[PDB]
Amino acid sequence: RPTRSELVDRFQKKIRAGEPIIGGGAGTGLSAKSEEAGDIDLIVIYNSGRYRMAGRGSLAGLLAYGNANQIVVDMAREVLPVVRHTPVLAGVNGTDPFMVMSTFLRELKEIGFAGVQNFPTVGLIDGLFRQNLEETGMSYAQEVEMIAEAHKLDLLTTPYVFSPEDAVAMAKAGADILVCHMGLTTRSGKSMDDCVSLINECIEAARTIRDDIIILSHGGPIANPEDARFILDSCQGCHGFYGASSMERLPAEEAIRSQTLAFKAIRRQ
Amino acid sequence: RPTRSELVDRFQKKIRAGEPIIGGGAGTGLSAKSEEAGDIDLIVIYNSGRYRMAGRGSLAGLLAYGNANQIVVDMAREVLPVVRHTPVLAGVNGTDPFMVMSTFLRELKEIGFAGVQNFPTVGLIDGLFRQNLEETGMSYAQEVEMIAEAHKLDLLTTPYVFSPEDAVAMAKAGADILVCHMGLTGKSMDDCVSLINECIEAARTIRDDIIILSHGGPIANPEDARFILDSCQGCHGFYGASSMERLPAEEAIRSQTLAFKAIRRQ
Amino acid sequence: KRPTRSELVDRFQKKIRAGEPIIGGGAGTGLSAKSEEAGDIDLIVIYNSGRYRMAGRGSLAGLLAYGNANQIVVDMAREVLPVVRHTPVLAGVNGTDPFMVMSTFLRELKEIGFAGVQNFPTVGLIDGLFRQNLEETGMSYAQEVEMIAEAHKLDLLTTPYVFSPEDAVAMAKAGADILVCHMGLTGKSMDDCVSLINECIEAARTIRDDIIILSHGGPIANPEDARFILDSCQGCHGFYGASSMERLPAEEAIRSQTLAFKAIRRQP
Amino acid sequence: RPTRSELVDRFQKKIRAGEPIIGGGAGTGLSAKSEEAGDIDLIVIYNSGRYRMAGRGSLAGLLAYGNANQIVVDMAREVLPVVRHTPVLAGVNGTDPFMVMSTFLRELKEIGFAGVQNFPTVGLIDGLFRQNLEETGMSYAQEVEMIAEAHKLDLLTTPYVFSPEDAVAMAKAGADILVCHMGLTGKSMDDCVSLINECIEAARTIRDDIIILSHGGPIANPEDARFILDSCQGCHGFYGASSMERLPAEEAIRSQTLAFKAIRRQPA
Amino acid sequence: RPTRSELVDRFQKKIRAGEPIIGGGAGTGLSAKSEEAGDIDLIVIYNSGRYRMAGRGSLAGLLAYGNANQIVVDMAREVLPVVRHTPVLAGVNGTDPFMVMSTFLRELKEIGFAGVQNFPTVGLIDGLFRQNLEETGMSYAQEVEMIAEAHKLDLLTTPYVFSPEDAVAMAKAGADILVCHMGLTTGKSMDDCVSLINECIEAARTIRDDIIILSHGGPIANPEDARFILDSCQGCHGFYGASSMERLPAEEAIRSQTLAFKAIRRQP
Amino acid sequence: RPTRSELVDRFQKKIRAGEPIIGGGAGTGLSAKSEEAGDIDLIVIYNSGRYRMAGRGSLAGLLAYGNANQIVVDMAREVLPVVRHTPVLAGVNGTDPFMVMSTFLRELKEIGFAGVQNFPTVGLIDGLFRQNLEETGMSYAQEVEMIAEAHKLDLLTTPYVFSPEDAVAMAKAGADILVCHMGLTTRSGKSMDDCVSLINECIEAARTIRDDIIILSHGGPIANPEDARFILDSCQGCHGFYGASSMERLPAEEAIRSQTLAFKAIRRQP
Ligand SMILES: [Cl-]
Ligand SMILES: [Cl-]
Ligand SMILES: [Cl-]
Ligand SMILES: [Cl-]
Ligand SMILES: [Cl-]
Ligand SMILES: [Cl-]
Repeated sequence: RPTRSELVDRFQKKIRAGEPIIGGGAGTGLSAKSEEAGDIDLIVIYNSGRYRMAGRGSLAGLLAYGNANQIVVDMAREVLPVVRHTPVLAGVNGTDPFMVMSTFLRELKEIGFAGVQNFPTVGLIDGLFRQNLEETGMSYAQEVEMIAEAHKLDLLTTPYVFSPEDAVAMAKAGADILVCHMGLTTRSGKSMDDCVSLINECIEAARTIRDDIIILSHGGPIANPEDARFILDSCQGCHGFYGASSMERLPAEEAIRSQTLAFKAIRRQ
Repeated sequence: RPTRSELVDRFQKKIRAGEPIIGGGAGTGLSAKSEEAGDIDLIVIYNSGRYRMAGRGSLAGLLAYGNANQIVVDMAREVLPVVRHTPVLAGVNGTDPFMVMSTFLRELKEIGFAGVQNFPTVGLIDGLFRQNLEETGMSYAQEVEMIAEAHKLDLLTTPYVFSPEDAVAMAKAGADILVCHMGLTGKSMDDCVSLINECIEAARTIRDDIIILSHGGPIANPEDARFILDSCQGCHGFYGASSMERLPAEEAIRSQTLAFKAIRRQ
Repeated sequence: KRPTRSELVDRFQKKIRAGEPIIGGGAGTGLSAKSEEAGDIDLIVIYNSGRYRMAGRGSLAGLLAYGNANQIVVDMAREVLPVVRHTPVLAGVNGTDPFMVMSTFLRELKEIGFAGVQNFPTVGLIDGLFRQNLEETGMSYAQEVEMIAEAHKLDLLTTPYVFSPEDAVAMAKAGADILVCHMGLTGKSMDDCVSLINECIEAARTIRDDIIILSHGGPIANPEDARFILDSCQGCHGFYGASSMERLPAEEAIRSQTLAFKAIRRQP
Repeated sequence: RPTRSELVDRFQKKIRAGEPIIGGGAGTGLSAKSEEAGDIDLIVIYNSGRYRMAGRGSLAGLLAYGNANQIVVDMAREVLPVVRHTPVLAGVNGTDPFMVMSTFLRELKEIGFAGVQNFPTVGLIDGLFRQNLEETGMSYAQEVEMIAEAHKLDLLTTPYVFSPEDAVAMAKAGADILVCHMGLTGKSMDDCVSLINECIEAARTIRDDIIILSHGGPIANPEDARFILDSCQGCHGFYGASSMERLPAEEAIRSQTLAFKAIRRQPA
Repeated sequence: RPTRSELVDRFQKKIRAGEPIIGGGAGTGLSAKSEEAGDIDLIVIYNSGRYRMAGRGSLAGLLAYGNANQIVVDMAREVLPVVRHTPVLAGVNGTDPFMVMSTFLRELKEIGFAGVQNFPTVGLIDGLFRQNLEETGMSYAQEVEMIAEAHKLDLLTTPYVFSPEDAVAMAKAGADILVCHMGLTTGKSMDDCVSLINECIEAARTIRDDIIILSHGGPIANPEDARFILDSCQGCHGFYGASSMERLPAEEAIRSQTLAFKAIRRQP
Repeated sequence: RPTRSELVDRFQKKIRAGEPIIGGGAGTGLSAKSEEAGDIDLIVIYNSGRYRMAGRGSLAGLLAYGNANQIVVDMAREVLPVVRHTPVLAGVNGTDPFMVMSTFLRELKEIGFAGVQNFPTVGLIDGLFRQNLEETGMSYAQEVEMIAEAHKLDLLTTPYVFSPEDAVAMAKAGADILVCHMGLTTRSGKSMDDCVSLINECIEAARTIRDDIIILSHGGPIANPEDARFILDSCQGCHGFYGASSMERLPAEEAIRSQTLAFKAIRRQP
């Protein structure tokens, strides 16, 4: 059972060899197993993965359709056993008012997760609704604290950050990896130029605290291996990419559909 | 909500147009959704689908790892809402000692299922163990009785049959579609042609209008299914679960993962 | 015989004609509901945010991934329905729930003994790009409108929150009996509220002239404020309170009583 | 998090200042939070609290309507996170034949409860029915044993006692506080004074420094508690539950509802 | 599937033939199955049966160790499928404050129960505690109302009665069978039972001449005791047994079998 | 609370004194309590116990009517608190794809079980169905691994074996007791002669790994004490008997039926 330090050494080794760190979301055990088979560097499981693999939108994991934290424990039964040599992280809902994080994080460690991520995250929420949440005890600060406690438990931490300010707070928390989240994936949101600017801004910020933080990109217009490649070319300090919808949903969806059509096409002589 | 008779017309019209009826298993909402996008004729959900998509073996669905009938109800929540114009059937564990068929089949229909299939089925089990089950109250006969009650409740019924005897028993229960299960993936392709034909001849002694699908054994792919259509004139299609959702999903996620892992800075 | 939807509407219209305001209440516990009925409230609505406010958490906890809202409302029915003897109790339904079959769940709620439904939790409370993304990916207010339309076909009393003239039209066309004009988290100025409520009233009226209109939210915090809205918004017939009805009164009373017991002293 | 001894010292310091110890029952997180907002000295949660805040009777917590010990674990997530500087105790059903008492108490400590009380308690049950319970393994002695075990785990213990004999057993068990229980909030005030004084005298035969609170029967309000303080020299406070949260919340929600129903718009 | 009317006919026919009606409590599927094998006339299932078959005391079913009404529903799947031609009744907790009686009785009928009995019953509770329960909405009168509503749904009803007053109340409710409950088995003297049962028969006859009357409880522990009562109480038509029917036989048989296996020795 | 070593020493002391070890299945708390009342040597609880006590067939515990591993945890509450001085073992479904053995076995130990047994077991399954299960991640060898791990946690292990090969595997895993399982209890199954041969072969196979391993008989036509005694007579290294259907189901069934008849037989006097 590798330590956090060993995992961070594993990654920084690949980074020095010019190899990207790719993390993936798994919503089913088959997803997890297939991602391991493609030599994925780390796998994360959250409620959104389930909902995604149910054919629903990713943002379904942020709303009142189920308890995120209880769903992730339930999903562990499906996923952990079929993954044999790849670290699996738990998406933790850090603002859960009915969870004691310290206890829950220990529980996740004993279940077998290598680490955690803050997901669902209020960082995806904007507007006056976001402001009210921050004002009434459902703030990103609480996610930051959750990451800090996880770090103190020697769990790997790969938190989503949406700004330099977030990048700092999570650096100071002891985050091993920062996933710069650009927004929901797939001309609605951020330009590719905006992503470049923000990601570089977060890199410079992160580094004010610590020069050896690993920084990966996720979301908005970064939708496919070529988009991920453009970020690696554009942002020097960025060394990889986290994908969930890109990794498991769209591929499966295409393949199942193509296969169905193929059977449907056969005719008798 | 289309009636059973409407669904049977739809299928019999496609058969007369020379089109195969293809049925599919969905272990996830995404599976069902993508099978509908591929214009599948019907979708069936059951525990084994869920376990396949968890990356376990199909037969995990037959063992003491969960209650099949409770799982299919839970899966209804994930699948039924994302399927818009395709009938969805419930795999029902007919030997369940703690179920009341009547009340349960009535529940599945209220929930929105278009029909039922006998799965998990003791018909996959063989040997002394199968004989012990048959003798101690867990018989395929009970799965036949379940399909009969389903029929009396005007549910579409697409049961698995394993022999001419099964095919007859199920034909009499009022089965709309007989899926000839060639069993454990083994039978040679030729053995399958001969047994499927025997079941068709058996079915046809009860009534001439029953729809017959193939599944299982070496029938792994579209050209295998085609081969059975060519060899068994009374056979009108194919049902696939593992072939439809598992191997395609598996291979696509792996390849996608590798494409992400293979990117390099310029 | 429990009253029919028509009979409740008749009951409310009769009070409106007498110049009595219609007061709707949120109940998060059975004691809340019972106490509201004791104060002659006209209707009671129960949902997760009620439970959570009575657990001392923020209202908006009911909108996030801390539980399944639609399961919780069903769980709450045994706490409330039995202690409410002659007042309609409605269920907040989460209309965008992807794992709900709408028609069967509404039918369930009717069989359980609910008189009606409201759309809560609601995406109407959500703004910005996040709302736009939700709207674009299957979690639209339009789904809540459809939920209400189906509830209406089942002859459930419907009392949806609306946040705009657009919402008011959509819900009015769905067959809403009562529109609750929600001004945001209990923000908008009082003048802003007068304007928007009047706009919602106008919007509802382009569809049907007999819809019952209640205010809620934003700065409308107390009887005086509700009355101001009544004076200012002639087509408004009342008020829906949740936080103002159960949380604040309970909080202040329990604090006071604790202090009262602590202040006791032996004679000496 | 303060230790058992740190809490007892705190109480004795108050007592030396001539200030009574007020204990409160809480059935919801809002109740707990409001009790802490009034600087209550300790909070105790259990099923009867939940049930009273659901509008039902206190004695509902004693019968086959739920599993007490599971309920109190469930209530922990509602109450513990919103209480910041007040000890919270768990009512434990000490005769529960499916609980392993030592494991359960351990779990409660780990969860973050400061201590325990024997509730539900068979001490409220009398007559032949009680005799049968005592003879068939549902005895008050098992509740005494549970408090003994709780005390060995350094949990604060605040048991109900119904007689001087109960007072000695719990004193001998290591109880920190004895709550003299006079019945459902029956006995006259004078009867209560004699019984409490009998319990104080019996407890004192074991330890001089045990804290004694009154609860129940005709002790309904602060004036009543005061009377007991005046009448019972060795008594140093009061535990309230029904009087602390149900009656206050009830009356407050009713009045607020009436205030809203009383509003009248200006003439048209 | 037999109607209530048909079962009562079936029973009266046996009575006219001089056969006693024997009812049994079943706490497991095997119990029910074995009781049918022995030509039991009816089977009633409830929490205490489960709990006795778990090795606990009968009175565990009355206290806060679980929800009785939820348990009877969970037991249905264990029992109903293995009973092929005997009526199975549900013990309903009639004072359950979280139960909606009309919908719950309807649920039970759908599931396939032939009838109901009031169990757990507050009739086993005495003293001031029972007076308190009676005064705060957990009264035998509610159990009477539950049986009345069950009779309206054409469920067979076999209530426990503890007095001539109970016998009249339940007779007027439409009870098909009154079970005269003498208290906890293995209390009342045998003579006290004869008198009370004769009083209940007399009281029931004031309402109707064709009610079926069974004995249960107290010293009525075995076939001989049951026969004594038949001989001593003319209007008594049989016996209901729960602890005597399943628990004691199973206990003794299992212990004997264990010793029989242990007794074996290798032979040279 | 006794250590595994103390339990083994206790059993071995009986054996040395010429007395058989008797193990029993309990599906209810009353059963467990009644078996302890007869000074049974050990008790094992699992879904098939519960299901037999619900009037269903033993093999119902193998099929998709429930999660065996969840059920045995649920049963603990019913049984552990009423057994005061007898080891109680948990049946563990070793091929459960959604269980992590290590953490589950720690839980069971912590919950208060003295040990474990492989039940439900694929050993009861034959034919091509069995072969398929073995080939697709549901093999008896996973049951062996579970026992190996339980042993490493110092849990008492009392697995079922169905062959000499099974006996060797379990012996190497550190099994304290092997239960030679002859098939479903009670013309259909193995003859007594077949049972004698198979048990004697397992005994010798096991003893080549560990001379002092404890061996009990179960199943097939070994239905009553005389049958169990016959096996003692015929299988010299067999030290006792594990009964489940025979220990609780049959005795209770018959006693409840006889009691019911006894009440139905009463009549008023002439
Ligand atoms: Cl409000
Ligand atoms: Cl609200
Ligand atoms: Cl009080
Ligand atoms: Cl009895
Ligand atoms: Cl069997
Ligand atoms: Cl046996």
